[PDB]
Amino acid sequence: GEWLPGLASPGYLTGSLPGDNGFDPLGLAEDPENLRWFVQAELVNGRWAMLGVAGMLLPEVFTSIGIINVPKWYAAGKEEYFASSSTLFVIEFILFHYVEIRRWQDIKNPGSVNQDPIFKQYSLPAGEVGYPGGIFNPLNFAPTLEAKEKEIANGRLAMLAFLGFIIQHNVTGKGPFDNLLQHISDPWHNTIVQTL
Amino acid sequence: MRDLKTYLSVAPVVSTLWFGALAGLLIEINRFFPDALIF
Amino acid sequence: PDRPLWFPGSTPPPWLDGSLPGDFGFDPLGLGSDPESLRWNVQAELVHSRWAMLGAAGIFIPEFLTKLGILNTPSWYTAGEQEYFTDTTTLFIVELVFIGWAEGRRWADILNPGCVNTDPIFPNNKLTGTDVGYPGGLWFDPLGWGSASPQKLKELRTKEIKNGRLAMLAVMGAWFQHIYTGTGPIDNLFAHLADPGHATIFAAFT
Amino acid sequence: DISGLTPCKESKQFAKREKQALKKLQASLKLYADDSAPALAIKATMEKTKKRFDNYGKYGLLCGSDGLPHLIVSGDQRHWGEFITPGILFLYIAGWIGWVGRSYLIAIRDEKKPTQKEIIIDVPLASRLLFRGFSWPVAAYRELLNGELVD
Ligand SMILES: CC(/C=C/C=C(C)/C=C/[C@@]12O[C@]1(C)C[C@@H](O)CC2(C)C)=C\C=C\C=C(C)\C=C\C=C(C)\C=C\[C@@]12O[C@]1(C)C[C@@H](O)CC2(C)C
Ligand SMILES: CC(/C=C/C=C(C)/C=C/[C@@]12O[C@]1(C)C[C@@H](O)CC2(C)C)=C\C=C\C=C(C)\C=C\C=C(C)\C=C\[C@@]12O[C@]1(C)C[C@@H](O)CC2(C)C
Ligand SMILES: CCCCCCCS[C@@H]1O[C@H](CO)[C@@H](O)[C@H](O)[C@H]1O
Repeated sequence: GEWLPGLASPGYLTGSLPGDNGFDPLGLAEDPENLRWFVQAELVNGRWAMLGVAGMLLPEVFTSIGIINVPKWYAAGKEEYFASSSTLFVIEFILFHYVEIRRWQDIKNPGSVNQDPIFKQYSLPAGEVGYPGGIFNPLNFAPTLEAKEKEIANGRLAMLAFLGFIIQHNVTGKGPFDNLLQHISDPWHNTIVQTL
Repeated sequence: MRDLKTYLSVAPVVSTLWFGALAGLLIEINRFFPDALIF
Repeated sequence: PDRPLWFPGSTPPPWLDGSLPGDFGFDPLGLGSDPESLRWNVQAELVHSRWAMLGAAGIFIPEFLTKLGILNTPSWYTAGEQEYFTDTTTLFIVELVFIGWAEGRRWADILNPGCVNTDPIFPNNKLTGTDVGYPGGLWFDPLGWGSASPQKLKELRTKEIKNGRLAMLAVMGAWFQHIYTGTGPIDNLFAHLADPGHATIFAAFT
Repeated sequence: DISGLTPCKESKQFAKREKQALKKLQASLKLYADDSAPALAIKATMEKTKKRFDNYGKYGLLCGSDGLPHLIVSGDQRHWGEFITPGILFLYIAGWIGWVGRSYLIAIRDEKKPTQKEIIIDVPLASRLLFRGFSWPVAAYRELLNGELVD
């Protein structure tokens, strides 16, 4: 992979990683452990970005075609729920504390965390760090290199898409799909140029 | 020519150009966003 | 080694052999004394030449037809300050991304001769240019005139570079003239043809 | 309000200062032809002035009994722009500079004559290390945890 043909890929990016297109011009992953931590971080930020972006765009599209009246993502938190946002935050914080500390221990030591602390009978098969599998993969799909680099690709696209959503909402004041529609309406008179 | 470039890379010349560029930048910024006391 | 010079009776600089198209031993400031600098300056002179030829044609051909009943296009000097179907800034952004792509691949070519000869989408199509500054291929040389004997290449590239110099000087001339006189270049040409004795640059400065 | 101060948009002395300033400018403006350059200059000063006062009022600044903006740096969330934010920006830029300089000094430390590249700057090297500063918190944070920051 060549992100900039033909710029020589850094020595520490030997293509032994999925998504290796030789893109690290600032040399952040010059250190091996740094490269590991950043691989994990790219996977995580990427997956959460995919989920988040999906949850931002998809409900709005279905609202446009009148399937279900769903409030936009930036106006969804405002006082509509049963348990209130504070309680929700405490719950979230607790469960995420447990889960993320767990995964963290997996990153610090791969084989250290794999079995259920309560029901020690059940366990997760020794796999790759960042790719747990086992119960996390009930449909038993093969973790091929292609599938991994596809995951990372859609992840990067979704991250950029999230930045796009944030900035676009910050400027226009409408939803991303709304902006897309207005762009379809008159492309040469509805861009970042006119909105600013 | 290489010697001239080397001279242009000497400390005082580099400093004049660098601080000249900075002065220009800060000036233009303070012309477009003047009287800034916040941010 | 044996060639006509810009300054008869002078010795050409060591770095100017004469193996380069347009070599007349002119570099009195030694701005091309270093090989890499000379090479980069060659590419820069190429793109300058071609852009200035396109430009010179672009201001002199329409202005000459505008003076006749053929066209009615406005002055080249004020063709930018007008409005179009979209704002000029949008056009400028599209220009920046497109020309940015082209100049990007060309830059990669200058810094690494081979790396940008193949089409990233369809690996079937390639460029047949041997030396940089001359891409060739089907897109940039459909008539195949780009590949020939070193003599013909020398001649053609010399013609290219010379018409380029003349064009650069011509565009600069157009700019300065429209600044001074305040009318089109054709108007100036006809005024000078009408009275070369007085209707010159001193017809306004003195 | 905070510290017994009064908001600039509600401060009388703030407004009186704007008044006296504009009136001084106009009192100077009376002597020049309206189309002349001095007139346009003084008028530019007037517009800039009132725009300044209006902007300060809009920014939510608190004024003292003097009629001047006083700053709140306690960490108060209604005034993060009065120290916290520009502080963060500063720290970012300063860290950038220092980290880049550090990179440059380390890069030439292992050479025949290091002092040379300290009196005659290696501009290609400097340009290569220039943008590395953009990610200085990330780069330094990792070097901190790694043990490549100190000896
Ligand atoms: C995780 C993420 C977003 C997650 C979003 C979520 C959970 C959204 C949740 C919600 O919407 C829903 C679901 C429903 C709403 O009701 C509620 C909210 C809460 C609003 C984005 C990451 C976003 C992350 C991004 C954009 C990262 C970009 C980084 C880049 C481009 C760095 C590039 C480089 O570092 C390299 C690669 C190499 C170096 O050498 C060179 C440089 C250039 C420095
Ligand atoms: C003059 C010029 C350069 C002159 C440089 C010279 C003599 C340097 C000479 C030396 O260095 C050497 C050789 C060797 C050294 O030892 C000695 C010196 C002496 C130091 C370049 C002009 C170069 C000029 C160029 C490239 C101009 C291109 C113009 C274009 C594209 C115009 C487009 C338009 O006009 C149209 C087409 C239609 C309009 O409506 C719209 C617009 C857009 C305005
Ligand atoms: C934006 C960077 C442009 C390239 C910098 C041009 C001068 S590069 C210059 O070259 C000299 C040798 O000739 C060296 O002695 C000197 O250290 C070096 O900085």
